Amino acid sequence: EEEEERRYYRRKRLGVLKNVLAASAGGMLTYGVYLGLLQMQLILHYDETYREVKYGNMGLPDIDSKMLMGINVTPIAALLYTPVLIRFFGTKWMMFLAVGIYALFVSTNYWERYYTLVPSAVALGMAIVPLWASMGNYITRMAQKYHEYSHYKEQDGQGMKQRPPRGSHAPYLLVFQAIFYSFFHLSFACAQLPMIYFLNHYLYDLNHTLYNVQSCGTNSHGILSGFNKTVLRTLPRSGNLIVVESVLMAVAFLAMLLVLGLCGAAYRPTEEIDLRSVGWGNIFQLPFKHVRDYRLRHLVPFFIYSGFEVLFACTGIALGYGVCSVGLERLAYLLVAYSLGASAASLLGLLGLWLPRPVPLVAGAGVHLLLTFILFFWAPVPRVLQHSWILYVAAALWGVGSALNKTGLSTLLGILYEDKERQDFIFTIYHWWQAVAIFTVYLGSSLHMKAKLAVLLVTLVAAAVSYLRMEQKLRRGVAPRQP
Amino acid sequence: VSHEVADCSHLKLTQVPDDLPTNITVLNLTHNQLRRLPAANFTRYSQLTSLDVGFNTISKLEPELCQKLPMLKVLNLQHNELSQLSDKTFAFCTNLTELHLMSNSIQKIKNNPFVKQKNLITLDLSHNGLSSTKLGTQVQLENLQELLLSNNKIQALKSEELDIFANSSLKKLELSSNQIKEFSPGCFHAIGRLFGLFLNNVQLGPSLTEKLCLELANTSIRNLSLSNSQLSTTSNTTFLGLKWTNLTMLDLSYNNLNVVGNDSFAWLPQLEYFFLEYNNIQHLFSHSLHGLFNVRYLNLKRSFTKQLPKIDDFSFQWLKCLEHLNMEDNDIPGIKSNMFTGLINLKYLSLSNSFTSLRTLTNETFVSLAHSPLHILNLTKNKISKIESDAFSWLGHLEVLDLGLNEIGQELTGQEWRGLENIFEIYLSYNKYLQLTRNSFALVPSLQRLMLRRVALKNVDSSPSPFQPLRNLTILDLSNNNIANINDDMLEGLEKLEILDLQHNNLARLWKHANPGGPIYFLKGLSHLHILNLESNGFDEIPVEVFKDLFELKIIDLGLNNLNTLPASVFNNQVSLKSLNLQKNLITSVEKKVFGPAFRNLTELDMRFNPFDCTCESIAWFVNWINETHTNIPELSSHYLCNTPPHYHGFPVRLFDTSSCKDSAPFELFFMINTSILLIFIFIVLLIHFE
Ligand SMILES: *[C@@H]1O[C@H](CO)[C@@H](O[C@@H]2O[C@H](CO)[C@@H](O[C@@H]3O[C@H](CO)[C@@H](O)[C@H](O)[C@@H]3O)[C@H](O)[C@H]2NC(C)=O)[C@H](O)[C@H]1NC(C)=O
Ligand SMILES: *[C@@H]1O[C@H](CO)[C@@H](O[C@@H]2O[C@H](CO)[C@@H](O[C@@H]3O[C@H](CO)[C@@H](O)[C@H](O)[C@@H]3O)[C@H](O)[C@H]2NC(C)=O)[C@H](O)[C@H]1NC(C)=O
Ligand SMILES: *[C@@H]1O[C@H](CO)[C@@H](O[C@@H]2O[C@H](CO)[C@@H](O)[C@H](O)[C@H]2NC(C)=O)[C@H](O)[C@H]1NC(C)=O
Ligand SMILES: *[C@@H]1O[C@H](CO)[C@@H](O[C@@H]2O[C@H](CO)[C@@H](O)[C@H](O)[C@H]2NC(C)=O)[C@H](O)[C@H]1NC(C)=O
Ligand SMILES: *[C@@H]1O[C@H](CO)[C@@H](O[C@@H]2O[C@H](CO)[C@@H](O)[C@H](O)[C@H]2NC(C)=O)[C@H](O)[C@H]1NC(C)=O
Ligand SMILES: *[C@@H]1O[C@H](CO)[C@@H](O[C@@H]2O[C@H](CO)[C@@H](O)[C@H](O)[C@H]2NC(C)=O)[C@H](O)[C@H]1NC(C)=O
Ligand SMILES: *[C@@H]1O[C@H](CO)[C@@H](O[C@@H]2O[C@H](CO)[C@@H](O)[C@H](O)[C@H]2NC(C)=O)[C@H](O)[C@H]1NC(C)=O
Ligand SMILES: *[C@@H]1O[C@H](CO)[C@@H](O)[C@H](O)[C@H]1NC(C)=O
Ligand SMILES: *[C@@H]1O[C@H](CO)[C@@H](O)[C@H](O)[C@H]1NC(C)=O
Ligand SMILES: *[C@@H]1O[C@H](CO)[C@@H](O)[C@H](O)[C@H]1NC(C)=O
Ligand SMILES: *[C@@H]1O[C@H](CO)[C@@H](O)[C@H](O)[C@H]1NC(C)=O
Ligand SMILES: *[C@@H]1O[C@H](CO)[C@@H](O)[C@H](O)[C@H]1NC(C)=O
Ligand SMILES: *[C@@H]1O[C@H](CO)[C@@H](O)[C@H](O)[C@H]1NC(C)=O
Ligand SMILES: *[C@@H]1O[C@H](CO)[C@@H](O)[C@H](O)[C@H]1NC(C)=O
Ligand SMILES: *[C@@H]1O[C@H](CO)[C@@H](O)[C@H](O)[C@H]1NC(C)=O
Ligand SMILES: *[C@@H]1O[C@H](CO)[C@@H](O)[C@H](O)[C@H]1NC(C)=O
Repeated sequence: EEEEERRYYRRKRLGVLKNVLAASAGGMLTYGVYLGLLQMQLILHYDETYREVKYGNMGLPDIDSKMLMGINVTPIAALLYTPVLIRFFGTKWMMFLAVGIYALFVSTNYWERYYTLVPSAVALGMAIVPLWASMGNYITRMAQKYHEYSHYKEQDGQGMKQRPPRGSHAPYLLVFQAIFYSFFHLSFACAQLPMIYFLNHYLYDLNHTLYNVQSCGTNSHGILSGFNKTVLRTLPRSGNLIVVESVLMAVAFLAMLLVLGLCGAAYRPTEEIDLRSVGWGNIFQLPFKHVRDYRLRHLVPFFIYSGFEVLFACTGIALGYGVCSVGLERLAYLLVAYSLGASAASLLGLLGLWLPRPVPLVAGAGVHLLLTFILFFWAPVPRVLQHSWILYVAAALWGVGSALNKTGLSTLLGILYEDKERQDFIFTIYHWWQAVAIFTVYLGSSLHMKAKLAVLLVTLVAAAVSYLRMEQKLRRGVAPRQP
Repeated sequence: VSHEVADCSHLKLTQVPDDLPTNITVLNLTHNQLRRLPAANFTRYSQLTSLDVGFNTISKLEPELCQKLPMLKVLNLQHNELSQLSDKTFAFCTNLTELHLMSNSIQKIKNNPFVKQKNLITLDLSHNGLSSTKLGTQVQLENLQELLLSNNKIQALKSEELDIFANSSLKKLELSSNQIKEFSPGCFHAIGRLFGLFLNNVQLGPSLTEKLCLELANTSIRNLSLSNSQLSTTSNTTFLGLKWTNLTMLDLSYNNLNVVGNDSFAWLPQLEYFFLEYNNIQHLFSHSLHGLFNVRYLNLKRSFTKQLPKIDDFSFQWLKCLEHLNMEDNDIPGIKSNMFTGLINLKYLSLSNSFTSLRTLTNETFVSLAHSPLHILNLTKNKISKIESDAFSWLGHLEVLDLGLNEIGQELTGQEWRGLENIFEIYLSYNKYLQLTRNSFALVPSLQRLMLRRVALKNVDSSPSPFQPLRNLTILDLSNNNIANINDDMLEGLEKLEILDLQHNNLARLWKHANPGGPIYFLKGLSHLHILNLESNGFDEIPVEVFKDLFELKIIDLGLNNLNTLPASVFNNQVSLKSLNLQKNLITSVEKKVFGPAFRNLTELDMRFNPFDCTCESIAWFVNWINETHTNIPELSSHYLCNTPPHYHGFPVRLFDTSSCKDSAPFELFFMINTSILLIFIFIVLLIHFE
């Protein structure tokens, strides 16, 4: 007989596919909830009306400052406690712990005080990096399992008992990462749902909140130099706020429970004891031992650029250029347009499979580069509503470049390293460098302009990727070996 | 609008309404345009008792009107146009009791139109144009008591026109503002009983007054008003016939009595009330008020000339039963040694602005009141500046003494209040200056009220209490004096003090915590305190244990101060608080911790012109309490505004919505339950996984 094992392997592949889809859906849902709550608290705490009526003598700006700090400075220390961590619970249970920490941070948003927001902010900061690490490890490992199952089904005796694919899991990793980042960038549009359905109708017209804005664009001189003290025409009723926050808690709990249940178990105890054969006294320094890797010294600027560009797409274009001609009424639509652009670019890069590996990457490194030029000469006048599609198309192209670069880097880092521990350490280093980039943008706020730094960093990444390819073709044969 | 009355005044109606309910009994059609009163339109109303159509314009009155009103008692025709009157006007209607016919241009009476009202009590024909007092041809008006014929053109009185009142008792005969120049013999004798007689603003003179006085022989007249009669000089033969009467009241005011001869009132042995206000007496003779040994009320207000009148000694020796002597608003030069001698039954004497220059008050001033049981003494606006010792020793029964509205400036040594054993009230407000002394009020232990408003009181910060012997003091007023040195040992033992006013002072630096010695506590011991006032002093801080013994505190006043924050537990002892006044302050927040027991049973609240912050955390409970309560806050929609934040600047507090605050929705309980279930779920799933 042979049809029973055929159907068996079919069910295993279907389970792998649905588990990847559920993990992606839960990640995007929890990230959208987090972004929406953060945006709602940033807009609701930037007015003397709300801050003085509801809180008054509470030191709310201090609360926001300490929260932003504990969110942006903690991820660094995450490196000091993420490897063993992701090897303690597992590759999937750390994802659940991270989404639970996110749900806890959302829960502490109700009463809103110091001793309840500061610890939740520290937990979110220390979990934002292991979340991405375990997420990438899970996606890559499940793509590898799908590929090995397909190969063992189509080739029973041809596949050798150890290390089947031999660099042939790219067509199965790319099609997974594409839909994964499609969902992750659709999360950006999903995060703007509460602000659209509740907050976008409570702020008055841009004629008064954008009054003392003398110049913007290339002459920003900060995140928001000129702006009004208040933004809401009427103070939101407590009932609408509590129902919105309860809906947010409900959808976050739904995401967390679908991550828990619709994942099964993809760890097995054999690999557990295999990795425990290494020990705890060595796992601390393997991410520090991998600094001798040749490919990392040329890819660290890529991670720094990824962090800088996601922070620019989050704040630089929306709060630096999108706030000029139009106020907070069309910022949500701007973010949704950026999200749809990135989601379309995800499948656009998915189409780029027949071409070799380092083709779309630098391609993205060009397109937004052009936008950088557009972000260096063109400066929109704030007190005029003549051109409104230029911002939309600029955000669309920026999201296109962002999605292309991110997906390409993900597939590249998944292809260059196939061993499980290698994927773990490499994703850890990638996400720690991304967190360092985010922390630098946090410190890089309220300066003159950050477009020159962006263009120089993109040029550096382009040169580094070209160097990496040119030395990888002529065969170096350099790789660290610390079992 | 219609509660047993028909209010139609200032509403402008031309015809009588026919839509008012039939249960009405009083109408009021004044200031309207009523022209006629048809009897057919009044068929619906029959239980009427009071009718008022005054201040209108009606030519003739419909004669058959009263036929359908068998209960009509009040009928008013004020300011109407009924000149000629007919006999058939009131013929078959006899239940009428009042009749007002003021301002009607009535010229003359032809044939007894007022003959079929056997129940008429009050009849008025004033403001008319009658030239004779003839109202009938036979005996009529058996129960008439008031007949007002004033403001007419009557030239002379005859018995042939008054013989119709032979079987009646005219309680009041208003003949004021007339030109009576002749009194026919026996004119007043035609009336059965004549009680009141009002001839005001009538040009009489000495001769006419003597003729009127001699005509009233064998008459039962009780009151006689001759005000504004221009009576210049009287003699002992003027009120000659008055000895054949029982007159008890006499009004000789506004007549400019220049000279009053001796024994001018010797023929009034039973007179009880005598009025002499507003005259021009040049010299009050010695034997002027002779024979008035029964008058118990004398009014000499403005009786003497302005700018000087002469008063001889023993001028009131014959006023034995004088129980009320009022001589205010005059220019007596000074009090003689035997001016008020012979007043054995006096109980009231008012001397407000009665002297030109009464500077010093020696011990020999009120010697004429040694045998007088005076009870109320009024000495105001007399320019009093100095009071010597033993100035009131001759007044043992004096209870209420007043020296206010003067320029009194001396150091109260306590020797001036000697001889006041039964003193109860002392009024010393609106003076120059009084310096207190250790034994200032030691000779008046029976005191119960002390007013010291606007005196600029000093020397109060003595080591002992100046009000210590005032163990029976109930009301104290030390306001408008700009005092700044008050000790804590000032109001001990005064556990019956009920009213205390301390406004317009400088008690700000005494309640502060930064002064040497600490905040002063001068409100201790006062248990029966009821009224309190500390308005316009500039207060900044309030102690916590200052309102300890103020149990029965009803009304308090802390307005016009510089208060911004109030400490906690400062109204806990206000178990009977009724009113609160915190206007013109700098109060921002109203919290439960400091306005808790104050807003329990408060009646009238006043916090006008206060800069409240339009924040929920500060005034949430305040707005919730203003939402529903029984305390009335006057002028709340236009005087209770907000200053900060600028978004709510100039916004009334009544429009503040408390549905958006930290206690509107229970998100704290939601946070607790969510965090708990999340932590328990995480712990249990880690336990299941680790097994
Ligand atoms: C002023 O008042 C005096 C005192 O009341 C009046 O004198 C009194 O007049 C009445 C009525 O005539 C006298 O009553 C009569 O007494 C006699 C006995 O003498 C008796 O037979 C009668 O049947 C009737 O009761 C009363 O005695 C008399 N009293 C005195 C002390 O004289 C006087 O009439 C009054 N005058 C006026 C004008 O009102
Ligand atoms: C009201 O007060 C005045 C002033 O205090 C009193 O007048 C005083 O009367 C006594 C008694 O005559 C006078 O005493 C006299 O002293 C002289 C020596 O200075 C002596 O020679 C005489 O024999 C007599 O004792 C006193 O001088 C006098 N005071 C003044 C300022 O003249 C008056 O007695 C008081 N009246 C009452 C009713 O209390
Ligand atoms: C924020 O906006 C408010 C109005 O939306 C501005 O207030 C105005 O200020 C000018 C300057 O004195 C006044 O002439 C106007 O009457 C004000 N408008 C009002 C009171 O409605 C305020 O200046 C703005 N501030 C900033 C920093 O942008
Ligand atoms: C009404 O008053 C006159 C005024 O005195 C009284 O007339 C006196 O009457 C007595 C007794 O007849 C005489 O002795 C007097 O000489 C009369 N006085 C005169 C004429 O001036 C008269 O008595 C009084 N009427 C009554 C009823 O007593
Ligand atoms: C005559 O004058 C006296 C003195 O005013 C009147 O007696 C007072 O009348 C008023 C009005 O009814 C009362 O309120 C007072 O109590 C009376 N004073 C008393 C009785 O001592 C008297 O009413 C007048 N008589 C007439 C007929 O008008
Ligand atoms: C002494 O006389 C004065 C003047 O008549 C009295 O002052 C009046 O008091 C009444 C009572 O409240 C007020 O309604 C008036 O307005 C006051 N008039 C003035 C001009 O001040 C004073 O009350 C009298 N004192 C006593 C003890 O009777
Ligand atoms: C203070 O007030 C009290 C209470 O009214 C007075 O005590 C009364 O005095 C009278 C006068 O002899 C007695 O008839 C009462 O029996 C007393 N009653 C009580 C309860 O003691 C007291 O005399 C007043 N003090 C002064 C100095 O007048
Ligand atoms: C409000 O904004 C619109 C946007 O174009 C503008 O046309 C209008 O003049 C503004 N109203 C003002 C400035 O009063
Ligand atoms: C009765 O009163 C009504 C109400 O105004 C009026 O219309 C009507 O003319 C009156 N009747 C007579 C006869 O005046
Ligand atoms: C009419 O007046 C009488 C007496 O005041 C009262 O009892 C009755 O209720 C009134 N009618 C109406 C309809 O109110
Ligand atoms: C009618 O009303 C006026 C104004 O209120 C009042 O002065 C007058 O006494 C009233 N008349 C009657 C008879 O009620
Ligand atoms: C007058 O009043 C009496 C009793 O108040 C009553 O019996 C009578 O009907 C009324 N009307 C007339 C015309 O007497
Ligand atoms: C008036 O009074 C006299 C005396 O009592 C009496 O005889 C007469 O009948 C009375 N007049 C009338 C109309 O009753
Ligand atoms: C009034 O006094 C004069 C002067 O002594 C005297 O001649 C006359 O008789 C007196 N008249 C009366 C009625 O007392
Ligand atoms: C009143 O009597 C006094 C004292 O006998 C006397 O001086 C005065 O002239 C008399 N006046 C008249 C008008 O008789
Ligand atoms: C009390 O609050 C309710 C709810 O906002 C409102 O409908 C009502 O008008 C308020 N009443 C007063 C007297 O402010």
